[PDB]
Amino acid sequence: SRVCQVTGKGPVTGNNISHAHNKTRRRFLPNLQHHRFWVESEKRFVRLRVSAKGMRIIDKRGIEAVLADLRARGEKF
Amino acid sequence: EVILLEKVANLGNLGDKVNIKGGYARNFLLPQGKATVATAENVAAFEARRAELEKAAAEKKAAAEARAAQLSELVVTLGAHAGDEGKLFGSIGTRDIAEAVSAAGYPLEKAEVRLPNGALRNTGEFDVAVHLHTDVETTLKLIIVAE
RNA sequence: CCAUAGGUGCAAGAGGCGAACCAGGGGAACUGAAACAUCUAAGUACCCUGAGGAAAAGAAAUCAACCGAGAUUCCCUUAG
RNA sequence: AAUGGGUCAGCGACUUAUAUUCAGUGGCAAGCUUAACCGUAUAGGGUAGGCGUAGCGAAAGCGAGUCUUAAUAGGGCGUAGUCGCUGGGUAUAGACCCGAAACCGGGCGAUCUAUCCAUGAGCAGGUUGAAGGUUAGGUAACACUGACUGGAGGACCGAACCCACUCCCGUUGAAAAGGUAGGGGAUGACUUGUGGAUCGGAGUGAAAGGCUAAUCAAGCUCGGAGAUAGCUGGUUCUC
RNA sequence: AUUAAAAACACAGCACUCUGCAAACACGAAAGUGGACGUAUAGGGUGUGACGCCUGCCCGGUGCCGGAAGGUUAAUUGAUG
RNA sequence: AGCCUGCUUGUGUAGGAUAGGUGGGAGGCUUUGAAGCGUGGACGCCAGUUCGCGUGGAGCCAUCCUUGAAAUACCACCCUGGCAUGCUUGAGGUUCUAACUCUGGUCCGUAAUCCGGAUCGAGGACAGUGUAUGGUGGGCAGUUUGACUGGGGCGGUCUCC
RNA sequence: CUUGACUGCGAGACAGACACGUCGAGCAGGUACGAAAGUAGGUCUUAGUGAUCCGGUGGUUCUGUAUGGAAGGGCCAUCG
Repeated sequence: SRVCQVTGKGPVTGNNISHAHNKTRRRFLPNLQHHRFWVESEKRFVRLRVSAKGMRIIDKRGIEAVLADLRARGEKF
Repeated sequence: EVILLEKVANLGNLGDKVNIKGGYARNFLLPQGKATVATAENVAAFEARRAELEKAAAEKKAAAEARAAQLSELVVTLGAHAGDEGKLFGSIGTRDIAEAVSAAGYPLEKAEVRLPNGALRNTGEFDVAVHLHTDVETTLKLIIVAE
């Protein structure tokens, strides 16, 4: 499903209000793209689909602080 | 943002800190080893290797001086077709030209090239754009003779 | 080339069912408005996922006025 | 000569709860009364809260008065109750009972029928006779003629077989769609056996709004749901 | 299927138009499958309906195609008062 | 397009010229203003101006010498034509590979070519996908479309004197 | 000659389901005519028009969510 492998964002719902307030449903989908990330310790690319808000957090900690607690909640990368 | 480690780019320095786009540092400089993000944790170790940084800046240009005497020799004799006719009939090459500039030139060979000027026209010395840099390139001279 | 994927051997756990209760995910229409599009009906019916013998919630970046009250949960009033 | 009723015997229609107003009869009375909850529990405690004893004004405010106003003038308004009990009303819930066509939400169904898919077999007999080929002529040659063969076809007659054009009988039928006589196709755009695929604002359709289990201008079943009905029918002992 | 077998629907034939391949198009929240293990002498859609002789004028309305000069015109910026 | 800097540019009545100017400066002594003829430059609300002075280290506009609405020669502030180059930034154009893409080829997992991973080949900052916004949209849905009426449909009429 | 096409009112009645309606002596403010009694709260009378909610503009301490102010209300006047 459309979730992230760093931040835990899922699709939410809401409305689609018009100019006479005719409510109807839509979905809010998170931006998320495939991307490859180089590590140095295992010296190999790892590919994981992350949001654009996941790209900013990887720019904060760097790769391995976010890779380790992904393993420390028990996931495949 | 990042701390520069190379001197042969068009904005690089010895130890100057530059502010660049996020996609230019994420994708290109860091996964090769030409830069490092500025930190306040290992800064006692970067100051200890400043002597090792300037000895590395006195060796990369030293190997290039023993390298330019083998590239511009132009002794490569490519065996293409169309001996004495006039019409383009020779095997030009897009994958076999990387092995020809590596058996007697530089050994690196990887051609992900954006080009509408690839194959060459009627028999004569023309130019083929080959992998020479990482954000520019110019075309290398190719000698086309009979077979 | 190293060494990860991958493959076997063992240990421990889970899977299914059950009337209501609880917290989340998704969520109508008839009908009211003596018509009907905002609104009601209603976050109700139903459909999934969890867990417990209960759950959830809880120990102040809360409320009060210059007086003060000190966690949450539940019933009665403020008050239709 | 408008409706309903074959007769009998059983059952079959103004209810409840919470708020509030008016009357009847009661308790205490410028005061009357407690709700939760405690309780040796129908007792007792519990007066928080409510209604009253004073109004006028949109409000601050002022008060047997106050508002408007330049007003002190005029004028508007103003100078024995409370908690039970039993009745008549009213509000909100299915609200006196029975009765729709429809709409929405999870499922069941292509053993009939509509197209498609894989593997099977079925079509008595009797006619017609294309292209082609052979050979004889023929021609510079190819044309072109004859003879012998030959066996094409959404070809022709006609039974199993599939279908449904006419008449009569039947209509409480033998049959919730037949029968007896006659009809059309019958080697193919054929008929059919077994097994599978497509589903409800959705399929299939040589297209008629046709078929999807005797139901189809959007099935069947269980929930929302005792849907809504200014509309019909009924509403039970005496004076 | 069970009151309508037709002059209705089909049809071979004809024209118009879209589609250069990861095709137009359809079914699918999406992955993907048909098209098609095909490649413009192909594949979708719309009308007319073997054959013979033929198919006249109107580009104002509405639609599609072509063109940008100029006018108006969306969030986004935020001068100034 | 903002920015900078030094800014050197400033030609109408008319002054010898020339006015963006406000304060110092009465002249100005760095070859004095070397002059002066004429030297090029670019120059021009043009012969108007700046800089070389050919010579040669040679007096000049005159500091009201004038006149002109403000007088020079000199030091200060800024601005302009723009000069350059920078600093940033938009919009367009070309090219490059490293992101993303491949319903391409051959190895590996594998006895499978679905799916990965490795490497070459193509495209390449486009395509595509989130989120905000314009347009088209009976493809689809919820709904509306009055009464009186010598039957209702058509017509006539709905308020006031 | 002028602005009584005035401001605060209004005992009483007529009509009338209600909401709206019509006439009005007189009192107090400040005025225009006339020498002065006096007359003037539009036109000989009866048709010339549309509630509420919205929003817009002038006056307004009456409120102004701790306090001091403001925003936003309220009342009066007037516009679609």
